[PDB]
Amino acid sequence: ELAKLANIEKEFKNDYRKLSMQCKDFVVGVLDLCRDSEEVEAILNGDLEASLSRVKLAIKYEVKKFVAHPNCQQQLLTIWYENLSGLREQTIAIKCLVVLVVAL
Amino acid sequence: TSLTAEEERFLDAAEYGNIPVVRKMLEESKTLNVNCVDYMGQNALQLAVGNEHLEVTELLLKKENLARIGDALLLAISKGYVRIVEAILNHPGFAASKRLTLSPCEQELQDDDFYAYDEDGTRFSPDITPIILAAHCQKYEVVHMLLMKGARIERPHDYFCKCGDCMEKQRHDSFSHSRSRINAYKGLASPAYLSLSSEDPVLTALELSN
Repeated sequence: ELAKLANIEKEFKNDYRKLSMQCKDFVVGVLDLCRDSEEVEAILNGDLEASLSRVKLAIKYEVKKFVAHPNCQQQLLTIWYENLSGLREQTIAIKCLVVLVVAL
Repeated sequence: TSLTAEEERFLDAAEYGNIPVVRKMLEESKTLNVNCVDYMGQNALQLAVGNEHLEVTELLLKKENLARIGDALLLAISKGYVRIVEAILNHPGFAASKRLTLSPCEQELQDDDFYAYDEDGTRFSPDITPIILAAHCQKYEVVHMLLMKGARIERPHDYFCKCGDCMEKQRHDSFSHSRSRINAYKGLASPAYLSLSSEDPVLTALELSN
């Protein structure tokens, strides 16, 4: 809402953009404090009672530091390799062998 | 407001540092539980150590049953206090066990309230031992006291050791394991630990940087 009023006012341009930074830094400062994996998997998707709903909603609003934080990146990486799990730390030669085998 | 009036007359005299008003109520020895809950859920020792009252702390440890001497210890190492830490380590029930060495989560089955703060969770992360917390805050006097008692940080294993203990902690909660490794290396890579833990420290600093 603040980031859309910034494009409609254009004279109080810097003030709404100064308030949107507080609205983003609150979320990043909450994200920092989580310790167990249950707290991370309670923040990144909402109340259930995958499906990464808050992350897919933070793409639309472009909150870059909420997605570029390590506590979200490790949760995305454990989905990006969700059955391979030994290729997660290998050389680029082993990765090129994979794409050559699949392309063949 | 579950507490009685003797509870308030005890708690406020503890949190203000009245040596006679607390000495008289422990000497009266009538209708008083040393455990209590005030506001957030303060203890006797948690209140008495949060502002540096050594004379009260020498008296509260005279009784046998205090259930929260672990969070007074972490709160005292988190601050600069040294003589309070000497008093807490001088306690007999704390000393004659592997309590220095064990993490609160890995300390036992851990149903006791020994490292417990309030009711929700331990003050800090459950992986943090006292010697690691001393090395984070860089208190050179506390590290020497804890190293004389016999607590040394254990080096974490290699990235893919594949030992039974490492796999079991990896199959459940990968994230807390990866966080605990960084807490251990933040403990080891500090000038407090490096200077007072081993002989020839410049070589182990050059080696740990690798």
